[PDB]
Amino acid sequence: EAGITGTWYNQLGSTFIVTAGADGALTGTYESAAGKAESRYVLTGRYDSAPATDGSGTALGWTVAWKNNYRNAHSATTWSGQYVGGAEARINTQWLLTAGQTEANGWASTLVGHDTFTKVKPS
Amino acid sequence: EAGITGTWYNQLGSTFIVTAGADGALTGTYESAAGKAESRYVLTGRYDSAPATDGSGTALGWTVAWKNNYRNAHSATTWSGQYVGGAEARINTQWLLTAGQTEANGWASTLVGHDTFTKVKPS
Amino acid sequence: EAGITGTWYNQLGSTFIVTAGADGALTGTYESAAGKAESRYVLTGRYDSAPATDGSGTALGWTVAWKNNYRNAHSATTWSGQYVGGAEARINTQWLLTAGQTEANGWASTLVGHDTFTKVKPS
Amino acid sequence: EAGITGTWYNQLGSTFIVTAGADGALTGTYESAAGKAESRYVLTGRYDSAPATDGSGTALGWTVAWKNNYRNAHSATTWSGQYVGGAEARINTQWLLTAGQTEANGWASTLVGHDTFTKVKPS
Ligand SMILES: O=C(CCCC[C@@H]1SC[C@@H]2NC(=O)N[C@@H]21)NC1CCN(c2ccncc2)CC1
Ligand SMILES: O=C(CCCC[C@@H]1SC[C@@H]2NC(=O)N[C@@H]21)NC1CCN(c2ccncc2)CC1
Ligand SMILES: O=C(CCCC[C@@H]1SC[C@@H]2NC(=O)N[C@@H]21)NC1CCN(c2ccncc2)CC1
Ligand SMILES: O=C(CCCC[C@@H]1SC[C@@H]2NC(=O)N[C@@H]21)NC1CCN(c2ccncc2)CC1
Repeated sequence: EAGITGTWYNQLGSTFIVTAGADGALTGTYESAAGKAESRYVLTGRYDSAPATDGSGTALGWTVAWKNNYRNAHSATTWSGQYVGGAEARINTQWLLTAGQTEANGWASTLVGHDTFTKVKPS
Repeated sequence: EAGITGTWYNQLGSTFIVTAGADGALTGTYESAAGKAESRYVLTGRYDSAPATDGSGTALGWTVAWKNNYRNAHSATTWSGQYVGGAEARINTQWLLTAGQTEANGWASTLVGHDTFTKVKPS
Repeated sequence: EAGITGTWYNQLGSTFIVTAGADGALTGTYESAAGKAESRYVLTGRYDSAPATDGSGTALGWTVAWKNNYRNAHSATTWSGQYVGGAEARINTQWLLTAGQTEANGWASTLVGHDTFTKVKPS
Repeated sequence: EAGITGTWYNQLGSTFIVTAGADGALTGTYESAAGKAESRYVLTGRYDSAPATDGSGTALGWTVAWKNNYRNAHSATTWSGQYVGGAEARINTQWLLTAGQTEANGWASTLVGHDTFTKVKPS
C-alpha cells in the first residue's frame, strides 16, 4: 500500500531496487550509472509508514556505501526525499555524497545533488 | 576495529547509538534533543568497512524516519559524513531533513544542516 | 560572449533577469513564482569571466534577500551553479534559503533545493 | 546598526571583509585559507536590512567566483546564513561550491559545507 517497493530509475539511468517493509524499513540494492561504481551495492534506509492523507508525499531516506566485491570508492551517498504517488509516481530526492578525506581536506568532503526516480526509465 | 560502534553525542545534545556490523551495516537508535521528536527512533545505514589507510576518514551514512509509537513528524533525516579516529574521535556529518509536502510545496520540503558527533557530551 | 546576460526562467516559473558585467559581476532582479515573495527583488552575484574551453560550464552564483517595498520574508536565497551554453542553454543550480531564526532554532534555518533555468518558459 | 560591516574570520582561518550598505547590499573581499585560492577575491551579496526584532538572526548571502589576477579555479561559492548579534557575534553559514564541469560530469559539480564566522580569529 506504500507504493514504494519495486524498481526505480533516475535521470542518470541508475537502478534503485527496494523493498519497503511493514516496520518502516527500506532494503535493497543500488546500481549507479555514474561515478566510481560497478554493479550492485547494498542499501538500507527508512520511510514513514503512516504518512499524511492530505496529498503530501511520504518521507524517506536511504544510504549506499560505495564498497562491494568489485570496487571501493571510499565514499557513501545518502538520499533524502519523498515518494509522491499517482499515475506518474516519483521519488524526489536530494543527496549528500561524502568521501573519506584527511582532516585538512575535510571541508571538501561532500558533494550535494538531486535525483528524480520514476518507475520507467528515461530515454 | 572500525571505532564506530557505541554511543555518540552531537552539539544539540542528541544521542546516536549505533552498531557497525562486519558487513558494512549500521543499526541502532537515535534520540533527538531538537525538533518534533520524542524518545528513540530506529536508524539504519552503511559504512565503508575497508577504509583507506592514509589518514582519511571512514565514509558512512544513516537514516531516521521520524515515526515511533509516540510521534510522527512526517519526515526523515539522512546524515552523510565520515568517522575520524583518534583520541578525540569524531563523526563529522551533514544532513538532509525532508518533510512530506504536497506537490505544490515540494520545492520547500528539505532542510540542510550539519552535526558533529563526539564520544562525550557537550556542556 | 558569456551567454549569461538576459532573462531566464526556472521550472517554478520564476523570472531571473541578469546582466553579466565584463568584471565578473552579476546584477539584476528576481521574481519568484513560489513562496513568500511578491514582484521583483534585487540580486547580485559573480561569475567566472574566463571559463575553461574544454566544454565545461561557467561557474556562477547569486543572492536574493527577500525584502522589497511590498514584502519582507526575513530570508535570503543563494543559487550556486553553472551556465552550460548551446542551442538549449541552461543555468543549472542548487540553492540554499536561510531564514532568520532564534539561536535555539538555528539548526532548522536553511532549506536546500535545485532550480534549472532556461531561456524559454516551461509550460 | 546592522552589526555586519567589518572583518570576519571562519574556522579555516579565511578572512571575509564586508560592507553592509543601507540598501541591503554586501560588498567586499574574501581570502580563503583553503583550496585553490590565493589572495583576495571580489564578493557581493545581499542582507535583510529590516530584520525581525524578536531575537531572530539577520538573513544574508554572498558569492565569490574564484578568479582573480593570480588564479582561476573555475568555480564559485555561495554562502547562505544569518548574522546573530551580541557579545560573541557570529555569522552562521552553509555554502555551495560549484565547479565548471562537462555535461556528463554535471551531477558531481557541487560541494556543500558550513562555515562559522566570528569577529576574532580562531587559534
Ligand atoms: O563516484 C563515487 C561513487 C559513486 C557515486 C554515484 C552518485 S550517488 C549520487 C548520484 N546518483 C546516482 O545514481 N549516481 C550518482 N564516489 C566518489 C565521488 C567523488 N569523490 C570525491 C573525492 C573527494 N572530494 C569530494 C568528492 C570521490 C569518490
Ligand atoms: O522536527 C522534525 C523531526 C526531528 C528532526 C531533528 C533534527 S535531525 C537533524 C538535527 N540533528 C539532530 O540531532 N536533531 C535535528 N521534523 C520536521 C522538521 C521541519 N519540518 C518541515 C516542514 C515543512 N517544510 C520544511 C520542514 C516539519 C517536520
Ligand atoms: O518563501 C520565502 C521567500 C521566497 C523564496 C522562494 C524560493 S528561492 C528558491 C526557489 N526558487 C524560486 O524561484 N523560488 C523558490 N522565504 C521563506 C521560506 C521558508 N521559511 C523558513 C522559516 C523557518 N525555517 C525554515 C524556513 C520562511 C521564509
Ligand atoms: O578550491 C576551490 C576554490 C576555493 C574554495 C575555498 C572554499 S569556499 C568554502 C570554504 N570556506 C572557505 O573559507 N574556504 C573554502 N575550488 C575548487 C574546489 C573543488 N573543485 C571541484 C572540481 C570538480 N568537482 C567538484 C569540485 C575544483 C575547484
